[PDB]
Amino acid sequence: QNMPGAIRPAAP
Amino acid sequence: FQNMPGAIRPAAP
Amino acid sequence: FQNMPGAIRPAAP
Amino acid sequence: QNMPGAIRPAAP
Amino acid sequence: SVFSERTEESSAVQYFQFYGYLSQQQNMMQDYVRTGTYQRAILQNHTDFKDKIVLDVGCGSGILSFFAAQAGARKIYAVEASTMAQHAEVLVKSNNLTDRIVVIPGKVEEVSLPEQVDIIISEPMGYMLFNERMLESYLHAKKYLKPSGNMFPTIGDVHLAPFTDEQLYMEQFTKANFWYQPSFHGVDLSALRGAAVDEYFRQPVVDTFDIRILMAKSVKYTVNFLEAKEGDLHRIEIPFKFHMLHSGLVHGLAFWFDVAFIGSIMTVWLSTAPTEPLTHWYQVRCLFQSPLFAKAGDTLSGTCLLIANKRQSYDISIVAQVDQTGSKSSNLLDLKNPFFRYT
Amino acid sequence: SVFSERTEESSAVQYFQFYGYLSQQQNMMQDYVRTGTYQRAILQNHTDFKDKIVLDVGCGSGILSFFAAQAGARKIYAVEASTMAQHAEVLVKSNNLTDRIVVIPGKVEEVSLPEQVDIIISEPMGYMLFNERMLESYLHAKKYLKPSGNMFPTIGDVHLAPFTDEQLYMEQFTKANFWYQPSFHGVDLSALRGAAVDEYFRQPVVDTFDIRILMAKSVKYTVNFLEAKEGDLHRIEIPFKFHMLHSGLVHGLAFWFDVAFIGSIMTVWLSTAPTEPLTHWYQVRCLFQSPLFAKAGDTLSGTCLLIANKRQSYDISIVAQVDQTGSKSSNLLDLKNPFFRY
Amino acid sequence: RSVFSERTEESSAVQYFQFYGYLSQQQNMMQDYVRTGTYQRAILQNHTDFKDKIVLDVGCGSGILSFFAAQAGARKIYAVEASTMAQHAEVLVKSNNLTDRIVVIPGKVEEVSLPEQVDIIISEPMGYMLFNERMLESYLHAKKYLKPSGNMFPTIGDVHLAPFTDEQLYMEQFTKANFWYQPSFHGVDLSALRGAAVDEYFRQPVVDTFDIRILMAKSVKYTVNFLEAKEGDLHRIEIPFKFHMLHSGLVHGLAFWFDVAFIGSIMTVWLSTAPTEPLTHWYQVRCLFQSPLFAKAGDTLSGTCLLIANKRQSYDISIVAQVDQTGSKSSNLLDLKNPFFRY
Amino acid sequence: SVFSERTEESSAVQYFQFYGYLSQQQNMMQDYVRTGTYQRAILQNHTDFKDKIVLDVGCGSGILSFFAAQAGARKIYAVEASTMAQHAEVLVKSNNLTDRIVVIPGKVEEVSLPEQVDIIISEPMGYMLFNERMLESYLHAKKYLKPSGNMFPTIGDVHLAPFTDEQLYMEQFTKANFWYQPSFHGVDLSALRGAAVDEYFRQPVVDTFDIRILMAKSVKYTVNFLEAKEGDLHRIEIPFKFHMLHSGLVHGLAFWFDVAFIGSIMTVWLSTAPTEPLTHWYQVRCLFQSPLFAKAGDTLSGTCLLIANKRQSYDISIVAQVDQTGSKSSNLLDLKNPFFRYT
Ligand SMILES: *CCC[C@H]1O[C@@H](n2cnc3c(N)ncnc32)[C@H](O)[C@@H]1O
Ligand SMILES: *CCC[C@H]1O[C@@H](n2cnc3c(N)ncnc32)[C@H](O)[C@@H]1O
Ligand SMILES: *CCC[C@H]1O[C@@H](n2cnc3c(N)ncnc32)[C@H](O)[C@@H]1O
Ligand SMILES: *CCC[C@H]1O[C@@H](n2cnc3c(N)ncnc32)[C@H](O)[C@@H]1O
Repeated sequence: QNMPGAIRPAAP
Repeated sequence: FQNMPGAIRPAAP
Repeated sequence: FQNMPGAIRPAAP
Repeated sequence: QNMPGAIRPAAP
Repeated sequence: SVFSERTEESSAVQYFQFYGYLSQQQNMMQDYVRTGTYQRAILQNHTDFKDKIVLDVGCGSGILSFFAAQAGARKIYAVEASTMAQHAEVLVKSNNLTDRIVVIPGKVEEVSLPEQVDIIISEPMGYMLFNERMLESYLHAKKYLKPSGNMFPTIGDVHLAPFTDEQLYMEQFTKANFWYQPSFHGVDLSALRGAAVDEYFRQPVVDTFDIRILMAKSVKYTVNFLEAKEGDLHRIEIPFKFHMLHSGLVHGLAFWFDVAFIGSIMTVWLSTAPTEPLTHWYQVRCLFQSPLFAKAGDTLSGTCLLIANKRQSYDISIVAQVDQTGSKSSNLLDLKNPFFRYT
Repeated sequence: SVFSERTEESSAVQYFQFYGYLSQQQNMMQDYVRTGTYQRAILQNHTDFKDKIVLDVGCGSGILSFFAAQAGARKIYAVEASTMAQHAEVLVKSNNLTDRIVVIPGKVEEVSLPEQVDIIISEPMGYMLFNERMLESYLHAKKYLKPSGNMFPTIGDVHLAPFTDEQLYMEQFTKANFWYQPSFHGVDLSALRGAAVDEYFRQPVVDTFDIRILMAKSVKYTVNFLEAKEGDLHRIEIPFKFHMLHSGLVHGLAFWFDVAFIGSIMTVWLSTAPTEPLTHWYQVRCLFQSPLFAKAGDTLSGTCLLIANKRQSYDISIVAQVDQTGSKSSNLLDLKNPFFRY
Repeated sequence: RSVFSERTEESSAVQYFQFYGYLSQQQNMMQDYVRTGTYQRAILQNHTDFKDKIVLDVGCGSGILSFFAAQAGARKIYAVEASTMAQHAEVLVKSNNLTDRIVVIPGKVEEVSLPEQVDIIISEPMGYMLFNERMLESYLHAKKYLKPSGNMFPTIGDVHLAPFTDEQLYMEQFTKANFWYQPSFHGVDLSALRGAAVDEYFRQPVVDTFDIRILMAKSVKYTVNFLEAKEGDLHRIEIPFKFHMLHSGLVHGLAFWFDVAFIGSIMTVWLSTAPTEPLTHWYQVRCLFQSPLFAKAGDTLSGTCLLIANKRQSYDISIVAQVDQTGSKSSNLLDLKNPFFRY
Repeated sequence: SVFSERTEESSAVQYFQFYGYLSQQQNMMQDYVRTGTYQRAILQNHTDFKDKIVLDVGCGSGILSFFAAQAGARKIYAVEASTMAQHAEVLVKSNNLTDRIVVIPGKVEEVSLPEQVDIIISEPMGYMLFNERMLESYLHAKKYLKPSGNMFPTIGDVHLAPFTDEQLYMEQFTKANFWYQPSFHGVDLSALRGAAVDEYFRQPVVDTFDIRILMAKSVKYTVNFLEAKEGDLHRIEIPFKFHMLHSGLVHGLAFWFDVAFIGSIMTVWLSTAPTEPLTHWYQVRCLFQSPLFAKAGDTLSGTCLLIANKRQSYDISIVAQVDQTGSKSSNLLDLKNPFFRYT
């Protein structure tokens, strides 16, 4: 819900 | 997500 | 067995 | 079953 | 420097720490759409690289520089500000390419390049294209570009479309209504319910969706990387007037982007549209605070105003109105802290 | 200030940004094992609060202060450094407890209190207990504690046991083997496979597991909060000597923790052990890059060394050896950057 | 000096013919009912090719194919066998009262002296993956005894190769090699040999069967026409391939099997070891890649399989495969003489 | 050399090719009974190694040499004839032990050592102890041993005991009876049935068994490696006089072995007995051609004669009779070609 340091999303 | 920087407490189960 | 150097034909099924 | 050329048996 | 002047140091530390992980390189590299398309764009336009000087901005592990070397580049300057630069230098040596690829650790706004280049390559797209504010570093690197040099990618299109997603909208209140109880272990939490609601609505939603939730053809806002100056990205005003193709409640705007590699031989497109195979960028949706009923044939007009901030991201201000009825809504979202909803 | 001297500014910004979110308060509050166990320890030890002065360190939304208020406290100073302190103040007003709960916004190392307190309450446990370095803030707050004042929780137990989990090991190994490819889109990556293995195995694994993977009885390391000083947590050395109960591969060490609220009426335990119901702390496992083979009856000996860093976490050093064969493993792990597998 | 001994290390030949001196090994092949029943069908259903003809049986073992030729009405059958099984064949000829038609001639077909030219040569020269044993060269060598109008049974051989995906097989082998990754095996660092161990394990072709759903593209076919080929044609066998991938996923190696056809005057009979057909004691053969290649459906996987005959009555196998769309390349070298019998 | 004069070149080539495989080093190393006991024998007798000169005969990957170093040896000469010597050299370098371990590639009968040694360590045991004839090389190595030197292992015990196993015995005729049919595809095979039976009975059976099948206490034949000479192992006569503990049919003799490491501090035993954890040597059973009925208290006397051959193994001749009845049986077996029956 709060992923402050994830710059790019994790690939699907 | 291999790296969840900023997530201090894990998400509840 | 990982190596059977003398086995020329496989064992039949 | 036969072990032609296998000097030592496969370990157990 | 330009980068220091626009970036809070604490945002920058965390940003480049993220990109110091090989696992994050791996995440992007294993996006076959992303990696395969870049490779095809570069190799199929080999004349743009053969015997040319190349600048690779934010090279990470250096994959794009290796692609430029596969295409016959004479010299490739690879710039990377994270510690991944040290890993890239290891790859250059192990691949016997030290004569052709020079790794330059540091920010492109601070390093010294000894040469002007014929073409700049980069992957500066964050989610919703503009997050990370890496497009400004990409445009800033044009100070190293010869006149009539090229840019790969050459243009970026961001697409906006209204969507209906009743369940997504209602999920915000179901989560916030945790606080609407008078005795949580004997404590009345109700007074914070409104603040909880506001908090959820400030988060863009990063995930994918069925294209049947879209209710009009997207509106396109094009950034031409050959023509644009980095000042153009400090304040991005995207007007829209959607011609509604379906009737129903509009709960917000959905975002995706395309980039084109406009080469001498052909143009290659990398798309993150919901009509295309999913990429690690997914798509992004921003909710309105309240839904707007729109009949098919009505027009939904407004503006999405992206204001850059010193956290290497944007504040998103959306205002929308159904012209035929005057019904209006808006929302203000923090792109830096989205909700990753994909399952 | 003591907090400032031991913390990178950018870590603190991100740390307290995380706790400013109401959805993160909800996340911890909805852990019923956690919240319900806290409420039971306080209310069942109501004598330790009746007409007492209380300090709540890192109160978040203030839930523990409300429990202290339900148990009869005369005055509760609730200290919270994140912006959540503003929301706690709202709840104090809406619950008509302004006469008993006083929210003090700030770092416990920096704020002033009007008086000494009879008892300190807090939730300082991060995952693996020590993450966040909040235990040091908790101990620092004892400067406001009267002589023979109590602390809830009172003690904290860390348990470590060796485990076997081929699936988890090969899951992480496979991820790292991406960098073994000699021709990824024509590019040799194999020079970085060493570095990849290092990176991936620096990541502690946060999730739960079946107790059947534990290969020996846990070793316990106890932190007595009534006695410990802040400096006792800068460098934590945990020797271990496991007596192996089953033969097989030891892929690493599993960690969990219990805290005890040693009150005047009863001791209440809050456990995150894999034998107990699951909490949002889960359990933590540290992998070896190469597992150790051990036979039942062998002893696995070594030391787990936790060295605190400026990013509110610990650099973990684990050295382990099968005494009978001299087979050794050494790993360094970054507690700050785990892999949440659940 | 005989052709055989010039191409064969004596150490290899001693072991090779010792194996074939065992009655238990004759039973093993004879009990393969697909093998023995198909040979009998091919001979009896083409009886006119044998009626009153002179036959050469190359590598006759206990003589079963010679008996089949006799049942089909052959006038004289020379049965050549270099192992001590020749003496057991003589016993069976006498006990079956066929001394007047089947003449056992012990020795290597490259070294014996036959009394006359023959109308047809029969043999079982197929090793696993077809080419192991290099008996095909002895079969072709025997054509010096064949009349101009003569025939060969089998007449042609087809080798099939197709790419496969089998993560389990790949990890099973890689897990064995990883023993040599240990830095503290009883306190000894083995890791310096991890590279040599991976090479050794992936040098072994895997002899077993598999579900046809692991195949990722239609097979390529390489045909040896025994009526036309010459011994020297089999010293260096080059099989180029260009697979059109039908499924996406990881290509862990190439899978091999073979068919032979008995092209008689009455009908053609096929003996197949394909994975779509009932299992034989040849099974199928898979050559693993040390690192699998990722390919998308519609991509082309191209390369060459090169087989170099060696002095150990087998082939050194070189496989080079490339995903054309990405330039992902894999080179492997396998020792056909020393496989992993996995079944 | 002594080795070449007693070994057919073809046997030696296959023999050392088998030991050139890392997979076969790994096979022995994974036997924890075997590897652990050697390490315990050496480390628990550290005063036999501290500051001593060691010779390691047939060192393979060198693991026994690294145990000697862990024990404090000052100089270890590690001799190995297979290509595994090259890998041992890599391990000695990677473990930074080049100052203490010297790998000498070659046969111990042919290399030169620069000095005499204080102790010889080796694993010269084949199945049934004597297979491989490596004990002779170990004894030959004593030309490098100082007068007071020791040997690890110091002695070896072979144990013989009679067993009853009706199913194992009948299994031989079930298999051989394949040949007893009048029309296998039209061919009468029955004339080879007797030869097939003889072939099966010539194979020692390598597997394990329940100790309740043993019918008398074992007889022990001991080789003292400190005193024995090479020639003592060319003809090994093992007389036996079993006093039967149980009444039943004796179908053959079972074999296993123990070695003892007799150090200054303690004696450590490595046992392959059926009462002990299984090792990769298993146990070895030699059938009688005909079972012998013995009552409990009867005496079963006879001899087991092992005759070394040039294939690095032994011809086994076993003769036995029940004294009270005169019932007599014999068998001749080829130790080089056993039947692996373990599953
Ligand atoms: C999405 C691509 C991010 C990629 O580029 C690097 N990056 C980001 N900002 C940079 C500046 N200003 N200079 C150089 N590299 C820069 C990231 O570290 C990442 O590798
Ligand atoms: C696990 C919950 C921790 C809780 O405490 C707050 N916190 C952390 N560090 C703090 C200092 N030094 N002073 C006061 N509060 C502090 C976190 O914000 C969180 O709410
Ligand atoms: C697969 C069965 C082969 C079969 O043929 C015999 N053999 C092999 N090579 C031979 C040469 N050169 N001459 C005669 N016979 C030969 C094998 O012994 C086996 O029986
Ligand atoms: C059972 C393991 C035997 C081991 O010793 C090597 N070996 C065998 N015979 C040898 C001679 N004569 N000299 C040196 N080494 C010798 C085998 O190769 C194996 O490694």
